[PDB]
Amino acid sequence: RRLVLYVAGQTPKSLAAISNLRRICEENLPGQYEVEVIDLKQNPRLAKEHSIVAIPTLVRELPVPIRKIIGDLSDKEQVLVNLKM
Amino acid sequence: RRLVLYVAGQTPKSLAAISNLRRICEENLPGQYEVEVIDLKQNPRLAKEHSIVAIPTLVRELPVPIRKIIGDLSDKEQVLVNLKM
Amino acid sequence: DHGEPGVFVTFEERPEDIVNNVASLGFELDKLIEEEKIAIEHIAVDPSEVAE
Amino acid sequence: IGDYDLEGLFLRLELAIDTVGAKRVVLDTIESLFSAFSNPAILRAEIRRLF
Repeated sequence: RRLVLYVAGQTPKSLAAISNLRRICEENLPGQYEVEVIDLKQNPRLAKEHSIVAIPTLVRELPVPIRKIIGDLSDKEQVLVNLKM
Repeated sequence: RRLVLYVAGQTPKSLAAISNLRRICEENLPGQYEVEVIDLKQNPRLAKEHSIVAIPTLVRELPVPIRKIIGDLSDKEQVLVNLKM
Repeated sequence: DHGEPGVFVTFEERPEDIVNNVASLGFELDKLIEEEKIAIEHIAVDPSEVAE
Repeated sequence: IGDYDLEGLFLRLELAIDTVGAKRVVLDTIESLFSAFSNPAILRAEIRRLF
């Protein structure tokens, strides 16, 4: 149960992304998985290592098949459905 | 928390724009940001300095990335969502 | 040649490009603007920060 | 979901440029970039910013 959130800088998109992640994770459901936030600007290399293109990105690696979600996570219901199991 | 509203003359569009700005700012929310209204006709130069094309315009400069809204601000909900944070 | 001031309103190319294009032909747009006989207006609009 | 910027493209390209001290750049098959993402306006703005 691990989730990674790739963002770049104190951007409105990334800030809203992490805030919305907080909201969906807490109000919608319990703490089933642990979140880790990585800001790409300091480590551009990690962007290549994880093959990231469009900010912001939310990637789950718990299941064998990877799954990514691109954007700021504005739609709570869609984010929850994409992250539900 | 600064907002600028560029208009031209006692035009119905600009008057309705400032009136609607008053309405959304007051009834919808508190005074989180301060508004300044500039009429372009007296200073056409300022139009070039701020790179303004279509009247009326509502520009926010508080966040690092600029954001503009073009029109008379007829849709209260859309204006508030565009100016919400 | 006929003493008529000019204005060049460009919607895509920047003033640097506009001047450089004719720099080779022998005209001096830098001098003609430096004297204001031709005024260049780069009227560019970016839709990214535009909501209608 | 929401709006995205091709920020990783810029970060990786900058990293490569600084690594190699590059002065010349080649962009091959930029049509796949459009074919991948769905929103056309975002891609248009992003590569206009890239150029």
